[PDB]
Amino acid sequence: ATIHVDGKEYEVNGADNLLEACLSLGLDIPYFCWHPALGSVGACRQCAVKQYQNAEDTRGRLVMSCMTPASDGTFISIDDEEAKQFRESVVEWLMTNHPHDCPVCEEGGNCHLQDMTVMTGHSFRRYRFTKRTHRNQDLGPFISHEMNRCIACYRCVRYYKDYAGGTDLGVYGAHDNVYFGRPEDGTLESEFSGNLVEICPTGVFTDKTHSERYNRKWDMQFAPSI
Amino acid sequence: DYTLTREIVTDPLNVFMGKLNDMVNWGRKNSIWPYNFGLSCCYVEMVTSFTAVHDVARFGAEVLRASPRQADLMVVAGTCFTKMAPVIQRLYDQMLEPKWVISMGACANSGGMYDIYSVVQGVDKFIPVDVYIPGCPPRPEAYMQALMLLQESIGKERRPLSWVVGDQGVYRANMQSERERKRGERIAVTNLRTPDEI
Amino acid sequence: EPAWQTRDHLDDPVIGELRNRFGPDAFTVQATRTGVPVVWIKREQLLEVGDFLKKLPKPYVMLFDLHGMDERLRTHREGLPAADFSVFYHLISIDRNRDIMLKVALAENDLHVPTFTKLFPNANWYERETWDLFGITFDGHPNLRRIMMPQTWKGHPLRKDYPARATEFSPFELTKAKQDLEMEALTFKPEEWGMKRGTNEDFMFLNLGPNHPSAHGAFRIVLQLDGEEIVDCVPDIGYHHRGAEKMGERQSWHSYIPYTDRIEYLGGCVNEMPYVLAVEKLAGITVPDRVNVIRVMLSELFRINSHLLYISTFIQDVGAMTPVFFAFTDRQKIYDLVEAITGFRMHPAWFRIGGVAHDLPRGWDRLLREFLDWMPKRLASYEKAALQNTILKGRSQGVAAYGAKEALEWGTTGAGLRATGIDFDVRKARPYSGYENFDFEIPVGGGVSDCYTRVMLKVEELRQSLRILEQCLNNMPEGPFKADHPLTTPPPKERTLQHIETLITHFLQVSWGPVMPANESFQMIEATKGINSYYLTSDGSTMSYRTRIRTPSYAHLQQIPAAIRGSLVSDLIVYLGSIDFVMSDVDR
Amino acid sequence: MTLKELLVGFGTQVRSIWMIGLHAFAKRETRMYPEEPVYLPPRYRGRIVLTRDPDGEERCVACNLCAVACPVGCISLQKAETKDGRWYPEFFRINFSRCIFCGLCEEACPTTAIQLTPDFEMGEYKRQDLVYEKEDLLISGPGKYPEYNFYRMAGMAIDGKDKGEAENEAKPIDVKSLLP
Ligand code: SF4
Ligand code: SF4
Ligand code: SF4
Ligand code: SF4
Ligand code: SF4
Ligand code: FES
Repeated sequence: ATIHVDGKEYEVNGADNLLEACLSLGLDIPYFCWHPALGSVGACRQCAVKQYQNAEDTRGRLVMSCMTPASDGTFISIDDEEAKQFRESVVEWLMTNHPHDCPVCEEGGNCHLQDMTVMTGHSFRRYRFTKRTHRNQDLGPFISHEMNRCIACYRCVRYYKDYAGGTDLGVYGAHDNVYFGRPEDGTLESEFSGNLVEICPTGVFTDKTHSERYNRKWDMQFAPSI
Repeated sequence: DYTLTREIVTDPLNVFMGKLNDMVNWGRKNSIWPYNFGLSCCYVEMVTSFTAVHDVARFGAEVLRASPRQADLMVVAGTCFTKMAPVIQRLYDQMLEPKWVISMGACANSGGMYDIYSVVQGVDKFIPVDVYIPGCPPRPEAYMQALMLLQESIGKERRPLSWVVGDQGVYRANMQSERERKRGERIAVTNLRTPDEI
Repeated sequence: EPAWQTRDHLDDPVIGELRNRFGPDAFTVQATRTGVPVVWIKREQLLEVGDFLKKLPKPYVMLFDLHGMDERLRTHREGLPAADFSVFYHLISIDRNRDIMLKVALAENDLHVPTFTKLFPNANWYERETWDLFGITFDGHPNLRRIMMPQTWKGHPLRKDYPARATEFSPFELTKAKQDLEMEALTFKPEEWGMKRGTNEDFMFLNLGPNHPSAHGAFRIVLQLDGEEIVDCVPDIGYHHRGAEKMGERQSWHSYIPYTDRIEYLGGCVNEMPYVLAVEKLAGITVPDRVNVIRVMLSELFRINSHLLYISTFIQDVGAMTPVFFAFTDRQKIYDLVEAITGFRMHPAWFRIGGVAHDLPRGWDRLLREFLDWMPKRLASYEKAALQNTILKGRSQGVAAYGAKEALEWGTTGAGLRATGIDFDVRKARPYSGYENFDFEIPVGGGVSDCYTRVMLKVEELRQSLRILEQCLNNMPEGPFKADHPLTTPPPKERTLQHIETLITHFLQVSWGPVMPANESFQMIEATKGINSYYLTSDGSTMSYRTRIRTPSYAHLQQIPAAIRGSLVSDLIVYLGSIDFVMSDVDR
Repeated sequence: MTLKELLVGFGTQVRSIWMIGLHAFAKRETRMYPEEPVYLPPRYRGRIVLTRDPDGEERCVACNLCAVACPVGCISLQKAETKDGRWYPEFFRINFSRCIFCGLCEEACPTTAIQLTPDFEMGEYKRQDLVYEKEDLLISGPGKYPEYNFYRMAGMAIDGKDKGEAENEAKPIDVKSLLP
């Protein structure tokens, strides 16, 4: 397939959506709800690009790059002013209720939400009202739960139920009181519940065994092991 | 408690040679001539201490001999570069006993911010240091405070009076550290002036 | 169009002249944020292009800079020729008030360029430093030895595969190096240093260093002497090398600012300004007016401090040891104001990407008013005490004089270049930091640069800096001390302390570092001792891919042999006192 | 040389002698340390301390931003947690033989715990005693920032401050609540 991003022509795979095609080209589009292993649902509304009907077109339309196929002869723009404004607005809407928690949160320095807040360029707060608050649950000895940091990107439920086949983690509640967790306090029964700490782009699910002796990612000495 | 150089020993101090030792130490500590050794910005603050606004001349440390033979104290004030390290060691060897060393600044202490391929990480890697001053640069009054610390360090050390009579080893007092001595008053600090005023 | 916008500078007439002379396919024009046209020239046409630029109707007369870059780890090289290494030549045309950056691409195996010294004599030390730090050989160089590292040094430190951090110390290396320090006087060969016909047997060799009894730093000069007459001399530098560029490749854009302080340690904020300006060019930040006036205030205060210390040290080197005490009291007044504003005396580390670390403290205008009332009487007292003395005039007038041609061909800037009659100050020709809103004069000389002419020009520059400080005190805008940009590092502290998006920006900027997009930026400013410049190459990361600091004391120390040839040792001492150099500026 | 030059030189030497004597007849400009205490501005960058909140607990949440913002790497700390869930440093040490007193750690602190104080008298006999542990840093009061409390802003629940009790936070709403 042939696509044109910001006036530059690229050859991609036509069976892919525009988000994974543009991320494979090295282009940067912010995203929360999409995962390569989980597919596209169009939930977080973060990956908005501006699509044009043809080569000569000035109006365009904000489309969802994870929900849009990278068909042949596509014309999109990432650095369009309206697209950038909407992506910053989506980050701002996510940050209206986010707790002032980065120093005492185990996802600090490893947080996808931090990376995409910085990458959209949103650093000024004009929201002056209250932030919603959630109680936490005990999820067992391995996963630490902090529902205040949730952005309702639905990655946890999608992975844990649709992918990993687990049955004890779900989404509850309503409009802006959506709660992601177990129906009651208890250990997460799945044998692959540890991948929630990497699936969750925020610090809702964290490695508790790491949290006992916590250090940030920049302070780690890493090796590739088996 | 003392330390030997020729070993952790005790205080060996009739009464006449005791008064002689106190008089010799008093004369040594009240007349200390630093060696004029310019390395880096810490020497700029050293000569700022040398001027009239701070008056290092009050302590009798203003003669500033240009030859290492006539100097008793080496103030290593600057970065210890790899090219300049043999020069520092040769100038230290040219000095004569008794000799003391004051490291001025984080570079002379440990290499400071310059953990780099061409900097020796501290002057204590090759010459012994008597007093250390943190700072980058330490202010001139901090250098004078280090001079006072060296003065009370000298004032109770024991050295031979003559080269033909007595023990020729040098005693250095294991002094109580300034950190543990000042911890009693430093921790009790509760309020400081806000940084929005002059 | 903002000043930080990426421009290819194809409308520059130098591009059209080069296209007409060499052809449209002879070179590649690169779009940068340096503000100058960057032209990639083939290696075999480098001397032809240099000669063509030298013989222009308004020629490029000064080789401003010459160094190298390791391009092997540079991922974003779109629109660039294939290069393992590159050598860049920054040339300034004063008549056009323009500059051009030529770039030569070299493969990893064929690391040799023709020498540039037959066109510009400052290319001697520039190519020696390029060979020392990058291993690039210059064919036709008279003596290509290491200038920063010792001769018995393995590897080239500014290469990407060289480890930046300090190796383990060994007393064996120190002891053997003491042995070569011992036999250096005995086994001295003038052929190693480029001298000829050493020991006729009417010449003796004199070594001044390594430690001088002065505040300009520690370095050596070896002199060929007939009695008291100097015939040949080369300076031995590199004794103050701190690896500041290599440190710039291993610090973030924010954490490198204290290292920019200690380049010229009598400069402080004057050294901080070009770095933060070039980083703001990379970040696309236009700072507000209050930031501009605050930075101008601190730069002029530190310029007055450096000029006072320079005049005091020159007077002391002449022989009068009295006025240095009073002028250090004046420096204490300046340090009182600087301590009040920035919290530190000599290395404030106060300029930030997008602004300054804090707002001005309540009561800064009082201290500034007392300092401005205190200064002029003390300045007149120092003038009448020493700079109008006949003994000082006899010691300083006519000593190590050079004209406009010698200053142009050796890259001399600052007081010497203006003493040669050339009116070139960066604060007026290529203004920065809102210097167009200040009314001040640029003192120039009669056409011959003596010691006395340079010292009096520095006194006039101190007077003009006092005028700029008066304008800063009288007219200061009320507003933000930081920019409204997302890349302002760090963000304002109160919004960090109570807003979560600002806390996120602060968290990721102080920990991993701010992400500058891949571009090349250049800022050239008028420092306290000449013309300073920062050339920053970003690969898109949170650290600098390449930090290149051009300092004027390098050019002054390289002009030392060409001006003192045929003079006495006391003339050399007066000349060294009248340059206004620091060894940290030379060796960096 | 010219006789006029000699007369001018003698006159300017006499002028130099007279003005040096007038400087001798002037007032001293010496600050007499240590009898006269050195005036330091409130934001002077001297000895580093760790501070406390108005409630009296230590302000450091062991977030490791000061240690990474240090261009010298002379801060080393480890995070520990109490039973109620508040973060604190298990140890906190600073190599003051390496610290350049640049103030980047105070600038990077999101709780205003680490601060640089007007204190320069820090000389030491041994370099091992320039490593200041947590007992040498933590002071009994807030320091230069007298009223900031990070845990009043954080959403993380600690002792004495439950969920929804922070600034600009609503009370938690159960998903089982009857209200729409
Ligand atoms: S989840 Fe991310 S944005 Fe939220 S407090 Fe943790 S590090 Fe900060
Ligand atoms: S808990 Fe994490 S993975 Fe689940 S919706 Fe919230 S932010 Fe997404
Ligand atoms: S410690 Fe700082 S002020 Fe002292 S020599 Fe080193 S860089 Fe200069
Ligand atoms: S003042 Fe600077 S050098 Fe010292 S601990 Fe803080 S960040 Fe590190
Ligand atoms: S930045 Fe402040 S709160 Fe964070 S670890 Fe350092 S002193 Fe503690
Ligand atoms: S990533 Fe496309 S809407 Fe979430």
